[PDB]
Amino acid sequence: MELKFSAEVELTLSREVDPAEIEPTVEEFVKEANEDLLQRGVPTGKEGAKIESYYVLYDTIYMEITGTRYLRPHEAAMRVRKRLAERLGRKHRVGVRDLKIPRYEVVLRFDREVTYDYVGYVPVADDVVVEDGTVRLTFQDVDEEMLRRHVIDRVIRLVAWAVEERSELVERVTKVEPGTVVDESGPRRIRFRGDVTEEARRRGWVKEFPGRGQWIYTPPMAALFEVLRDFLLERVTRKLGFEPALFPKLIPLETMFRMRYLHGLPDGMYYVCPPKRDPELFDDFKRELYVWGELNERTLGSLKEKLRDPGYVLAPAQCEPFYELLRDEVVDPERLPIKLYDCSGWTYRWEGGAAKGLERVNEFQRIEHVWIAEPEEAYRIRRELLEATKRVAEELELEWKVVVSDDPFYLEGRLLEDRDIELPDVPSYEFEVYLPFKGERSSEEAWISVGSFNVHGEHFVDGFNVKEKSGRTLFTGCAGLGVTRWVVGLLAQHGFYPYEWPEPILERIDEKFGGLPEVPKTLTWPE
Amino acid sequence: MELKFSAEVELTLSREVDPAEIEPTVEEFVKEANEDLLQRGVPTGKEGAKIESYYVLYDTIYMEITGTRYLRPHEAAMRVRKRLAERLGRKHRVGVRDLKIPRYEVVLRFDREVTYDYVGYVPVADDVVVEDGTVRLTFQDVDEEMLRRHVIDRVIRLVAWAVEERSELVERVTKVEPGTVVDESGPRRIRFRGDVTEEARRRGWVKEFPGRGQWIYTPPMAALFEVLRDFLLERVTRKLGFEPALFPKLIPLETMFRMRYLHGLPDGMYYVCPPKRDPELFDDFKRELYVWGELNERTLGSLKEKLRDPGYVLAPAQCEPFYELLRDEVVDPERLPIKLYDCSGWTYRWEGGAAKGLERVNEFQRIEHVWIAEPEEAYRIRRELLEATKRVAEELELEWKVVVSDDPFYLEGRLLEDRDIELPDVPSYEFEVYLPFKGERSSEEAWISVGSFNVHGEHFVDGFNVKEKSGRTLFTGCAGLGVTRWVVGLLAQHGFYPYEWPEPILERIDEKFGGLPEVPKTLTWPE
RNA sequence: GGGAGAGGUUGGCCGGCUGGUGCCGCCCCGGGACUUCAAAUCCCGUGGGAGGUCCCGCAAGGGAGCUCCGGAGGGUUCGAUUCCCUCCCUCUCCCGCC
RNA sequence: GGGAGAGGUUGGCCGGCUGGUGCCGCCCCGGGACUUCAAAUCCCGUGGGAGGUCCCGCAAGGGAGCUCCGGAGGGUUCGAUUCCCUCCCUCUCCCGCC
Ligand SMILES: Nc1ncnc2c1ncn2[C@@H]1O[C@H](COS(=O)(=O)NC(=O)[C@@H](N)CO)[C@@H](O)[C@H]1O
Ligand SMILES: Nc1ncnc2c1ncn2[C@@H]1O[C@H](COS(=O)(=O)NC(=O)[C@@H](N)CO)[C@@H](O)[C@H]1O
Ligand SMILES: [Pt+2]
Ligand SMILES: [Pt+2]
Ligand SMILES: [Pt+2]
Ligand SMILES: [Pt+2]
Ligand SMILES: [Pt+2]
Ligand SMILES: [Pt+2]
Ligand SMILES: [Pt+2]
Ligand SMILES: [Pt+2]
Ligand SMILES: [Pt+2]
Ligand SMILES: [Pt+2]
Ligand SMILES: [Pt+2]
Ligand SMILES: [Pt+2]
Ligand SMILES: [Pt+2]
Ligand SMILES: [Pt+2]
Ligand SMILES: [Pt+2]
Ligand SMILES: [Pt+2]
Ligand SMILES: [Pt+2]
Ligand SMILES: [Pt+2]
Ligand SMILES: [Pt+2]
Ligand SMILES: [Pt+2]
Ligand SMILES: [Pt+2]
Ligand SMILES: [Pt+2]
Ligand SMILES: [Pt+2]
Ligand SMILES: [Pt+2]
Ligand SMILES: [Pt+2]
Ligand SMILES: [Pt+2]
Ligand SMILES: [Zn+2]
Ligand SMILES: [Zn+2]
Repeated sequence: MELKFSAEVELTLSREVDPAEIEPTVEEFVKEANEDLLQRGVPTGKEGAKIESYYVLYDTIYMEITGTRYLRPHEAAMRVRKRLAERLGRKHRVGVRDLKIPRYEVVLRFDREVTYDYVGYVPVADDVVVEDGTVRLTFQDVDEEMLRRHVIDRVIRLVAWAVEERSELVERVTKVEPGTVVDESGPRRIRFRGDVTEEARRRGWVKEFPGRGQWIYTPPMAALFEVLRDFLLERVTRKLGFEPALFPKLIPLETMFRMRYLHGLPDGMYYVCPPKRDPELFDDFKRELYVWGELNERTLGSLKEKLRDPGYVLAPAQCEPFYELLRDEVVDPERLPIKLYDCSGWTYRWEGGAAKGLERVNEFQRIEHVWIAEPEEAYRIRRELLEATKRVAEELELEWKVVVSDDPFYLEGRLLEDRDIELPDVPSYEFEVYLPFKGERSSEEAWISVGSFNVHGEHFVDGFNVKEKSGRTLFTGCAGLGVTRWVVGLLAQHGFYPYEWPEPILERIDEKFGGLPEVPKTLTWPE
Repeated sequence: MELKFSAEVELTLSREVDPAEIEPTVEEFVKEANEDLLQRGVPTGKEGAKIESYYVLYDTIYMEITGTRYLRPHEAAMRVRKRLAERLGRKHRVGVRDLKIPRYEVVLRFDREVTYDYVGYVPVADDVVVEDGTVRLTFQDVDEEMLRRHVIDRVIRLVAWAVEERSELVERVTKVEPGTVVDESGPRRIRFRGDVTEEARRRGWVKEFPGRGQWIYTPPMAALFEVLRDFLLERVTRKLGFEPALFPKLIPLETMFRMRYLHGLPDGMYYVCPPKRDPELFDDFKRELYVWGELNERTLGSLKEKLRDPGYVLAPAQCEPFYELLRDEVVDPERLPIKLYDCSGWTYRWEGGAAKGLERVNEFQRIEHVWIAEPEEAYRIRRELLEATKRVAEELELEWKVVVSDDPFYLEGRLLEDRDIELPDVPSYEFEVYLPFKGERSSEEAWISVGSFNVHGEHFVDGFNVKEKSGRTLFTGCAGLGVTRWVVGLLAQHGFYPYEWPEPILERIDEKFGGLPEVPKTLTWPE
């Protein structure tokens, strides 16, 4: 892919000028610039920058400057500015007050067939033209900030990526085919065929909440949840010696950005905006509310105006605060490993659609284990964790498989292929549990993931600038257990009649709850 | 306050007309309308509507119609429309195609001195003029929807309220002076003077999280939190027989509206917007992200565009899902009372300011008790709950007071004075705990509220349309314990050295955690 | 089960009429006139539902008035109870099924 | 502690000069010329820091080149090492404090 730049540069002189007196100097400069300055740094076989033309108006000198990857037009402009202004200053007592790039054009010549639909959306350009297997990108009024931040450079990288069809996902990193079953519990005799959501709605173990994806869990359901969770903490989390933590469920949009998670699933998160400072805006709002007496376009639009820009996301990962914890810190193997868990609250995923599954919800509860160590140690914690969980699933008499996770959570986007970092051969494993009411065991939709076990390699260690004293390689990982999910699976397999639930569960129910609590019936509702 | 309406009404005839042929009919109608129709329903001593003038253009008949509270101009317009169109239809073969109110004016004559600053912001009017102790409100282009919804009526109510200076808060409902101490634990000998936030930051029992108002709680802190919470659940919640529930922490803006809570604290909540459906918007976004390589005005603004209108608030009350549960349901005393609690997760309050207190945070943990019963029973649950809590505070060897709560949470706004409903003499009580490091016990800022105990009267029962079979009066109430707060108070009083903590706490720490966990130190951080 | 026919109000699963904002008969209810009483006779209808507004009452509640409803929604028209379209529903017939 | 004075580089807490994009002397480093060797002598300076770009190398890393830095920030000017303002900091003096 040949790549060629052309810029319209404008040098604004300190005062008006009579060009005829100036040109002699510009001509001389330009000629010697093309010969020397704009060939400097260019490798022997290649082309640099040339000032292709110039002209002098009363305020300005206008230049056509062309470039190559070896020397780019604005870098050229930089080399020219300071110099041509010293000459102008010495010869004519005139400087260059400002320098601007009204038009900056880049042409990418392809061997591949290209058309608009191949390219797609091009983020920063004012024009995109595709012709003759060529992409002409034009940028108006280019800031020094764009240039410093290599914004155009990345646009180019993008357009290349978009044309080369790299977007087809077998192109992705994981070494082992997802779906691949590492481990299996053979089938248990099949004890319950009932539909957990429908049955739970029936008996009112959940009542549907007004918001999409959400539910109210009434006491029998909640008692199950409590002990199920407590039993998980006892058998796995606490047994493997993870120490407790309280992590924020409200996560700064910038933490999301550092993780690259924002790049990955921007459409699967909820966004959160806080209120503006000025208390009178809300005095006024309160007034609009009273007068309209409802939420409508007017009041709801007026609400938006009193809000700030979105600065947070309701936490989907559930492990984020941990990288903020280690951020910019330096570790010693005597301080390693670090193993924390958090069971504080609800974790959110926005899925659009019929939200009607109890097995897939927007608001869920999970135990998040999180850890950092040298990578041999790093991968063992995940192994132990898996073995730990397998044993629990057995104690809960559940049918389960462990398979290679289909996609990395923090990998769920692509062009991040831009960096370079050390990654595990198998980033993510899923602990799946069979739900009989969904179909025969062969069917992948009859299994839900009740937990994911991930080694991250160096990914977050890098973005959060976590280092080791020596400089040893550091790895992180997280595992988490959707307890909401484990509950559904327990019901799906063992059914709703409590005396047929697993032993450790009955005991927990009885001791803490004195029997399985009953639905808070009304006359109308439970039905 | 005398009140007088004048409307410019426009009746649009089905076809163009030659007025001279029409006027004879309009004149006749108008004269008889003023005599009969527009005096109907008006009480004997009072004024109705009059059509003060009319004129006929080629498409339209224009009318000046004036009114009083007894008969308002548009009601007049309604009485006129159907009738004048039957006559026009019979005499001229012409109907009234549409009817509009381009200008609708209301004048409120006051005896009180009024100026603009008294009135303040007037929500729906296109003009407000104050002169000669008079407020002229003008509405352009008035929809039938405004009229149906009595929007203007409430504007008037408002402007009256705003002038009558009712806004000064001694005007508020609570019978007993807030601050009033119902009950007290005499001073304990004073065992620790240290500053809990500063000390905790020092030893790294919390690390500061990037977002305003938030923190990471590391294992010793979290272990304390876990057992403290578990001990509360054992001694109060579970002892008084509250049954467990899982309540949504993400609350629909409409639930907020029904509670009247939105009217109350619109500036103390976080707002949440979900993403738009179209997945390509995010394809595009992902692209803008890569190219800019940062969150900035451009990308952050572009993010806003892919978001929907705010439809939720991060739950500040912590009891909201319960009214959604009972909503539109009918209860039987055999089903009463209903007592649930929820310990699911974080509850949010946006306070703007230096967020540096551990005693006042944006993201906190509390146990929420919630209940419904006949009101004698209703108030007992709160009493029991208080007695329950007092005993716990004693077992935790804390200095505590119970005082009349300064403001109702769901009362935190005003003009809701519009309705009529049965309210307790003392809506809210606070359980306050002494923090030595803040000042001498006399100082109210040295006490924080570790819980609030509220009977709501009929307030939510009404707005959520919860009824009883018989029709007996129903009450609700909630209590909640900020466990975050209880932790700070424990430290504030007993200090950071674990062997000097209360007995039931040590035991809980040892059994579950095998000693008090240690800080996950790095080389740099804990410091 | 498939098909065709008849119908559907605002006291009446009453009958009839009507492109003029609904009318006629009969009955029921309520009220009124006539009057020894009774019955007979005659007049009135703001007779059901739904939602606002205003007045009265501490309250339970009472009164005034207005708009909308003709199975439900939509069309035509100046005007639809009336004509046309869609669905709903009752009632009889044919066909097939035992 | 208060006050006043002197100063502050991009090899040198070296000295001097300079409104022309920095220069002079001396020393140090590196490189080069002259040459029996040594020393002497002469020339060169892209000699420190910071950040991009390009090339090379599997890599550790190597090379080319460009922009910015004269205590830190800002002003004037066509041009600031030089002049002016603000803060920082070193060095001496006076005053007061023992
Ligand atoms: N929508 C959902 N409904 C219920 N549980 C869910 C949902 N999304 C995630 N979970 C639970 O959370 C676990 C982790 O989700 S994950 O995307 O696969 N992996 C992660 O988030 C990792 N960061 C570990 O927390 C799942 O295995 C499941 O147990
Ligand atoms: N910003 C905060 N930081 C810490 N705890 C808080 C905060 N806001 C509220 N709480 C806790 O939550 C309790 C209840 O808050 S409240 O406004 O007073 N009352 C309510 O919210 C009631 N609906 C009961 O939940 C407080 O007493 C305190 O224990
Ligand atoms: Pt090339
Ligand atoms: Pt020159
Ligand atoms: Pt071009
Ligand atoms: Pt520039
Ligand atoms: Pt560039
Ligand atoms: Pt640049
Ligand atoms: Pt891809
Ligand atoms: Pt079943
Ligand atoms: Pt309201
Ligand atoms: Pt390794
Ligand atoms: Pt238990
Ligand atoms: Pt009922
Ligand atoms: Pt009046
Ligand atoms: Pt007429
Ligand atoms: Pt007026
Ligand atoms: Pt209208
Ligand atoms: Pt009105
Ligand atoms: Pt209306
Ligand atoms: Pt008020
Ligand atoms: Pt102290
Ligand atoms: Pt990126
Ligand atoms: Pt009562
Ligand atoms: Pt325990
Ligand atoms: Pt260190
Ligand atoms: Pt009205
Ligand atoms: Pt460059
Ligand atoms: Zn995670
Ligand atoms: Zn509450």
